[PDB]
Amino acid sequence: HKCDITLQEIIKTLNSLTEQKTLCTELTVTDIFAASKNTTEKETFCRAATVLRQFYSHHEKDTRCLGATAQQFHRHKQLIRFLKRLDRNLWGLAGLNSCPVKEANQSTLENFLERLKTIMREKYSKCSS
Repeated sequence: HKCDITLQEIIKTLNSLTEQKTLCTELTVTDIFAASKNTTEKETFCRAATVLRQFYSHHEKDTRCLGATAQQFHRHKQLIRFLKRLDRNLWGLAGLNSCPVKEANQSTLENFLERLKTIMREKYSKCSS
């Protein structure tokens, strides 16, 4: 289970996510990576999933994010769809919902997604030859 292709699903989705920016992607999320890091792999996944669920829940219909143009609206819908897809995969990996996140620091969603991508690529690297 630890080295399941779900890791590839998460990475591919993070790649799609980090290739769009926006007013939306500068809005913030609680920075689970600001911890001094006393945390199981499963607890990290639950944490990341929780904050991302907070984000897409809060901003799916946010007027700052919805967009004026057809293109901006499309990219918003794509962001929300990909955040849900990423979240679905993260919860599947976590096998958990009870993971309080206590961090004060907020980071932009963009910065949080890049950090998560780094962590996930490292996991992938640690799984393969």
